[PDB]
Amino acid sequence: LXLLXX
Repeated sequence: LXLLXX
């Protein structure tokens, strides 16, 4: 998710 994993 963007700048957090997926």
